Amino acid sequence: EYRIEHDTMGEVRVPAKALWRAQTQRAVENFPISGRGLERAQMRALGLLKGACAQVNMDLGLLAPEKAQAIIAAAAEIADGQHDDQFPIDVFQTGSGTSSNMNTNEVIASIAGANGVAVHPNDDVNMSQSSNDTFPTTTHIAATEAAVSHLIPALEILQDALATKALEWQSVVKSGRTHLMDAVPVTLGQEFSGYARQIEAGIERVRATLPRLGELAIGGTAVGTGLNAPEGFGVKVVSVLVSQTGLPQLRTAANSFEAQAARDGLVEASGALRIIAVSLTKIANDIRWMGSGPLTGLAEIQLPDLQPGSSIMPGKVNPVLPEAVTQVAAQVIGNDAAVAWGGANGAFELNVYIPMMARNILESFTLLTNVSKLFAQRCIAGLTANAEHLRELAESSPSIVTPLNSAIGYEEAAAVAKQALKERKTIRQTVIDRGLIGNKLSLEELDRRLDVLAMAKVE
Amino acid sequence: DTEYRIEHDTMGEVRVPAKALWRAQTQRAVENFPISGRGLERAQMRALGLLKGACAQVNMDLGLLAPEKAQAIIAAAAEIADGQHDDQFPIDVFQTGSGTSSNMNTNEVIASIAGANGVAVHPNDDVNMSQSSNDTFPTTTHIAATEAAVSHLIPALEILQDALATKALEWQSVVKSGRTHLMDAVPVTLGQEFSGYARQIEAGIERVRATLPRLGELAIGGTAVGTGLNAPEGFGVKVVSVLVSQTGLPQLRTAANSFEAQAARDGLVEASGALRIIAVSLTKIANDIRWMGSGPLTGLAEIQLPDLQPGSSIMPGKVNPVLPEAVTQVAAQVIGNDAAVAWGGANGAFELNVYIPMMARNILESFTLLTNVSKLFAQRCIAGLTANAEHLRELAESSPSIVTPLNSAIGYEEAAAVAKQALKERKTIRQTVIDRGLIGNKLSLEELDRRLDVLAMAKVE
Amino acid sequence: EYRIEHDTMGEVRVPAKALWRAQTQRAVENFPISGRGLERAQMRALGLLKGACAQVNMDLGLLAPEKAQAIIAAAAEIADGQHDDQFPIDVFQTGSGTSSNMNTNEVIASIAGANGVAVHPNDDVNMSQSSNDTFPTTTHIAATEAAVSHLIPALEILQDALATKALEWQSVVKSGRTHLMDAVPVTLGQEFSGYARQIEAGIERVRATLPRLGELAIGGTAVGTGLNAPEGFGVKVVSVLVSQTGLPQLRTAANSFEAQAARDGLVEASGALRIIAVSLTKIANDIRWMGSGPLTGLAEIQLPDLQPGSSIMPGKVNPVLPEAVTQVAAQVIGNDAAVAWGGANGAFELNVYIPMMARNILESFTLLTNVSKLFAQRCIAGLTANAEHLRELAESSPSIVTPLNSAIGYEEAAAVAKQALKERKTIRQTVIDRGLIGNKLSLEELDRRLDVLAMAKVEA
Amino acid sequence: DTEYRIEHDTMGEVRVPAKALWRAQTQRAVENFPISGRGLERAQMRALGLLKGACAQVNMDLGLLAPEKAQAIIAAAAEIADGQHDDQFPIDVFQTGSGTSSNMNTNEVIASIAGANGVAVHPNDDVNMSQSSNDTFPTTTHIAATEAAVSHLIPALEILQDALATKALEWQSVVKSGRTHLMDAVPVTLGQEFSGYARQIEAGIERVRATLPRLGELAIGGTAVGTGLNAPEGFGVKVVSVLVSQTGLPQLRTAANSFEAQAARDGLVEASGALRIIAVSLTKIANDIRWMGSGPLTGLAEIQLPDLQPGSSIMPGKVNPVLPEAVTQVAAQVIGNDAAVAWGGANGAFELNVYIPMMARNILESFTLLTNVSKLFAQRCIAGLTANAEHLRELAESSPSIVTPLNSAIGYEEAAAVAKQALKERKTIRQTVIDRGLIGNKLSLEELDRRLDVLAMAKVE
Repeated sequence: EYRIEHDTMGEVRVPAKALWRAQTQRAVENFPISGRGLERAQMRALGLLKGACAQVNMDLGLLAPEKAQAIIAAAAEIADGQHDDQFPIDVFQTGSGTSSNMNTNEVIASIAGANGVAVHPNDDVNMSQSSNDTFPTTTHIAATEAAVSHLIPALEILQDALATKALEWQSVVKSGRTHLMDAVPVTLGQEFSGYARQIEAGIERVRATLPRLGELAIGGTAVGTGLNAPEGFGVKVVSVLVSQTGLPQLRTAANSFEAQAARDGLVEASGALRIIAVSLTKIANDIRWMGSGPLTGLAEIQLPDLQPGSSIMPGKVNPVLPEAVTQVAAQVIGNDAAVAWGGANGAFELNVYIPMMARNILESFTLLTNVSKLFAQRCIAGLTANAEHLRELAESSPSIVTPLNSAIGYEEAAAVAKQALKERKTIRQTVIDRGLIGNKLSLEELDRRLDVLAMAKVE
Repeated sequence: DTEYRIEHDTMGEVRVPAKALWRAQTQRAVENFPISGRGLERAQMRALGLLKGACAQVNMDLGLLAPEKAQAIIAAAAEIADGQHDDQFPIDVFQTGSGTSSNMNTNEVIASIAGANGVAVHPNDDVNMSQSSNDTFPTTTHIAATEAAVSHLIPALEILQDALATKALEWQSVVKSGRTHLMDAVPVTLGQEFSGYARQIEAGIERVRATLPRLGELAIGGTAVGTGLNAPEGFGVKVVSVLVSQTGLPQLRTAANSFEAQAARDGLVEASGALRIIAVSLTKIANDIRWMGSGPLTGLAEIQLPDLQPGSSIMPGKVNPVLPEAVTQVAAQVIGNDAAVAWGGANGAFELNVYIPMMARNILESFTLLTNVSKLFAQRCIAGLTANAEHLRELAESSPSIVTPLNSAIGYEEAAAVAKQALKERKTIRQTVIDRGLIGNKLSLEELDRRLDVLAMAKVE
Repeated sequence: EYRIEHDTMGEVRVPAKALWRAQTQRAVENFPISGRGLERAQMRALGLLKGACAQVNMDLGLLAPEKAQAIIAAAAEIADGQHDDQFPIDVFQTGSGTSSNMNTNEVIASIAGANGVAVHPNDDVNMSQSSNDTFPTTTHIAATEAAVSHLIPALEILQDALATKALEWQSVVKSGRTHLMDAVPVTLGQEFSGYARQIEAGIERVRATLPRLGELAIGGTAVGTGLNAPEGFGVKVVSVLVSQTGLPQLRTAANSFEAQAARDGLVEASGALRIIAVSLTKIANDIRWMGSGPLTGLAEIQLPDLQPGSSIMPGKVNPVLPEAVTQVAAQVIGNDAAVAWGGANGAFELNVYIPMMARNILESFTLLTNVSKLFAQRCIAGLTANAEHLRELAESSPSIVTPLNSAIGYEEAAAVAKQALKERKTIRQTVIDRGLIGNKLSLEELDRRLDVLAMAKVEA
Repeated sequence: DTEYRIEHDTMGEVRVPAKALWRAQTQRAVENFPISGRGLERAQMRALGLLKGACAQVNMDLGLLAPEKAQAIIAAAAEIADGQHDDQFPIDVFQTGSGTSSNMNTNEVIASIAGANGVAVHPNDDVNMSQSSNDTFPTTTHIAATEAAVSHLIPALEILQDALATKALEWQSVVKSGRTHLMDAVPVTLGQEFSGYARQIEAGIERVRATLPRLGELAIGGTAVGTGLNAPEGFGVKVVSVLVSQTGLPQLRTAANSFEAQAARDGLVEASGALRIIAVSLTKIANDIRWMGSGPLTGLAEIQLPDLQPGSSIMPGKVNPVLPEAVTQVAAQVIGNDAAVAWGGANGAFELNVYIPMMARNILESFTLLTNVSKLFAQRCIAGLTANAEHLRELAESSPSIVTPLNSAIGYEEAAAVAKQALKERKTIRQTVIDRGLIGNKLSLEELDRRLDVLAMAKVE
């Protein structure tokens, strides 16, 4: 069954039980493109913002209290997730988010009406607002919340897991590799201190975006001038948003025209996630190479078994968490290109790529948050080192000749390494065989310098 | 709900939701990869069902799989292919990069369906007989992508090409000013411009078709590493024959090289690259159309787009080019998806590229978005455009560059002085040519008028 | 003619007058790929770093003063650009920069030898060093210098030019446009204040990368452990570098393994340039659209003529500086993808994409620096506004009905706007014709609300 | 030198360096675009010279340009095409996006050369007769790109394909352990892996060839906006005939649609996309090769790469895989260049895409990098690889996954227990099968040894 609703273009048949109205239904028919709509966090921010705007409009005497309280109560239901099935509009809608803004206005109107209070979706629920400031405001609320409350705490869990291994393995000597070739000794702990620093720097990179990611366009209305909103509307709404979210990073935009003509802060936020994707690729690739084998690979560490590896090769177990991490990183890199493409292509007073940009930046936050915690807890925490094998690798590298450079010179040290490899002799015995024990190098000094744990220079 | 049953695999016991048709390995993957909250698409589960039925058919034909087991597997696989069990595939896209988990998801659900019908089949020994995830999962990916290209995207692009070509003919004499660098140029017709858009989409179809010889290559039969170990001789060729008969897609074929087909996913990178060009073309077409529709009074106002919904929650009565916005946002998504596909494609190792589920998600999404938005763009926007022909002819006549056909008579430098003086003095080109004393042995008044006619200047063919 | 030099792989024929030696010549033959090598700024940083390392090795008593002074003098010649033609190696060399490191070591050895001092390219000129810490150090020196001393000052020039127009045009009313459609009034000044903020925020974005862009790997030697360098070598060398460059943004890396296993700071710096490319695309596109015409476009502003526009259409002039800007932005976006691709693909103790990453990040700094200044000085500064045309456009938008929403309601205001367009009437006359003057809207209030300059709500 | 002479264009007089062969408009562009400090490449100036000569030839054939003038332009254009005047093209890549400046650069230098030979020709009226920048500059870009693809890149890829295919044959029986997910898998041969690499390069050639029908499309004849205004009937067809005769490239053709050919550069996006796939393939090949050469003692040590230079300024005697490093860095550059090309390609407006010089720079660079590094990779790395065959056969025999052929005899789950017990007790698969009491009616000792032979397991025949 259907019922008739109307907008300024005419009457529209709407499913009888739906809480949306005419403009949402038009958008259902105009944009059946991906079949996916707003995320939970986006509908939360829309509900939060519509409640805050009604509160301020009531505070200022522009909106009657009976109407404002009914809107506040309905918006709270939306923010809480009680009506997510009432937001059927595709991501790939009009690029201002007008349709999803009106979706929220219409659903609020229907909830309020069922409670005996008539509010107009435009005149009341959208009072003092445009899609052009509210929709990017909800996007930046959701992204700031994702960065502060979800991603950074997940990166902290991962940094801690890596740093714990850096400490546990501080004296687990192994052969360094550069260009994939035998190098001088390092410890596993040293390598994991590098990974931990990459994640720590990732947190610094996300934090550096927050002063502009947290900028909200609310109050600029149609074009940035604030037309049809009272003086200070944006400042007053942001104050309510900070109180409701506990996110002091939210703020009014430095320039109200920049905040609507562009979404540069979303490009910036995505760029930090892109670096984290780059860092995680290196960490996860190293960890699965360390776990490669057990007999045809490096066999440096053992990853926790998480599931049977193979439908055909029995007993084989694969590095599935590194695979999830590196695939997530690839997705973040692609999403980042989509965000930047949208960001560059604003025109005059409005960038109309907001729903697409919002989808991609919020997804990148979600993927990185979730996979970083899983990587920490289901992979890093349970790694074990094959320390005996690692020392054997360290002692087998021909590059352990390197600390002899100051005693015999680079060219002779190179001759030592090549002869040792050719004759399948040790560095120590080749140094002796080449007659190098003498005024420039004693046996005692040779053995001191070839000690691989000392050569790793553990701090 | 807290109701569970205990299933097991070679790794141990797992609690599984009591009503779920999946079993231990799927449940492990549910707990290992809660990353995006989104799993396989309908088309991926369709291809998994189709492939598992085809493998059972061939194993049975060869006498390797008992007919009673084969019947139960074929019937269960058909239910999956038909979409009766999509809620039984809970595994994230961001799973192990071979698709082992979704392969085992299919094997386990088939075993549960067959068991409910009174036939015991083993998910590994029977449902996965002669198979690996490493050949079956990219096979289902290339089936789904080939089907998307041939049966969905190309028909949608044909609809859009036809709508653009129809306007190219309808508007073949609707003269307007060309614009180059956004500046007044010489006359064109709207129809000429739309013939260009139509060619871009026609070329886009050519680009998709050019990918099909390699997009349609399937790894099936190569099993674990490409050698076909534990598969019967010619198993993959026989399975592809079933797949071709079942899908009606002659583009499906065994891979030229069985190692290339598992060590790499270069065919998906190739297919994505064609979609990327289409995104590039659509961006130009959609941008031109919304600029031509800009206004009503402060823009170019060359054409009118069909109204599709109220434009604005605050500015009353305003209507916006929402379909060009959907197109250009889809194009941005395809560009990003394409970068993700190429990133995964480059990073295979030895016998297997383990980025398949991510690559699959992105290529299939790009196919879906372009298919759906191209049809909407054609039918809800292009088909109903109207032209503001009087305004367009005035624009054509107003460009100072209509002096251009006089180059051979008065020379480039004098023609430039004509154009600059006409604009400064707010005079027509014709009157400025007269005022500068250029009418004479080199240029008659009748010749001037012939050369300045803007419709003739568009050289409509 | 040729002479023989040797390395640990054997003897190599080297052009007789070349200052490089065996390992540089091998690299000439191994990597003829792009035909382009290190940039001036990269050879400057190599010379600076080799001089600083010799200074510290001498300070610590590890390198004899006669050798150290000869290396310092030779390295200064290289830093000053006296020997750029002695660096023939392709960008697309071994990904540690080993070849360019040895190029610098060999050229220094030859210069010192011609001055009568023998120094060994490995034992002396490379003392306490690896390619794996020195080459990324020189890259981060060059990139930090580019950010601080070249790009930020150029962006400040552009921000100032945009802000000056924001003030000059503070009250030049026009029609806003959203979705390319007629919107409510703005001023040209307000739009240019938005552009100025984008560039100001771009400077903030570059500044934010400096704490990690300025991290130097020097001292970590082969793998990050500092093997074969004295205690505190990196700290001592960075101190010399800071004193020599005046760039206290340069600093020792927080973690010596991160600083060699990855080049994440270059990815970060490129990402800031990518945002600036995104911002400049919007600014330049708006400016060329506002200049479009003269008679078939928006014709809001006049760009300074810079050159004849057209070889065929006579007297036509085109927005060439916006075109240069938007093409530079495209290049930065592509370079940025190359940098990130290299950044992700390190292995164990070393990322071996450094020469390629260095090329792309330094190019993006150069292009953005140079085009930002040209954009400011050859385009923005000389823009003129077509103020009467702009005022007419402001008055022509049907959306000037918007301030009546609180008096007549959204739905009636929409009917007013649609009827005004259909009948080719003003909003004011349509309001009157629809009988809306009354207890909800007086004629005086209608005229107060339809004032388009007041509707733009110019501040300050 | 500070001496100047006066030249002029339609904007006024310009001081030009006294000895420069360029004139007023080139000098303006020198001052307008000091951005990268790099200008056109050799191949771009060659194509400009070729095209200007062809246009003068056709204008002479049609009686539109006097033979003495046409001959002098043809001679000057040939001097430019052959490289005698490359220092007379000082304009930046990042110029006006139609290439107007480089077009006028060519027109002005030709006029000066002709004048020094005693023949007066006007840069616009004569040297640019029947032409626009908007058709000639993309025409020269597509000539250069088509030539790069056909005459340089494809032959270089054939050298690499041949090198890989030769190793596939040489190593067809060199058994080793497969690796999937980086973990021990079932046997393959090095030859099989290299047959996969060879197919990747063969497919890369197919991908480049597939772009040629549209890469070879030339805009010449469309002049300002695609209408052909101010060019004689059939001018483009006649010029293309000259270009095909002179270059020997039958792929050069008139564009299917003259508006698409100037409003967009979609064929450059398409050509770049094929190079992007080649970069993806080469990354996989080069990564595998440097991993196989990793060591000598702490890595996989499967093969030995030719020594090309000392590896390390500090670690003595170390040698590094420098050619795989060059390949993978070139691939990164191609990926980035490809993103730049697509960005420019999407952003045309109305009758002209004004990103041509930037797009030209990036596509032509990608062709050059891939051509040169593919040949070096083949000749300085692939051809000289040697295999460590004894070590490889030991790796093949060491993989616990060689239990796989026993699946049909003992079942997947019991085979898992065999592989697991073998690893725990450091015993062979064969011994573990005996120790678990599996020899009997289902599996004999002779059948076990047949199934465990690793070279037979690689299924080379």
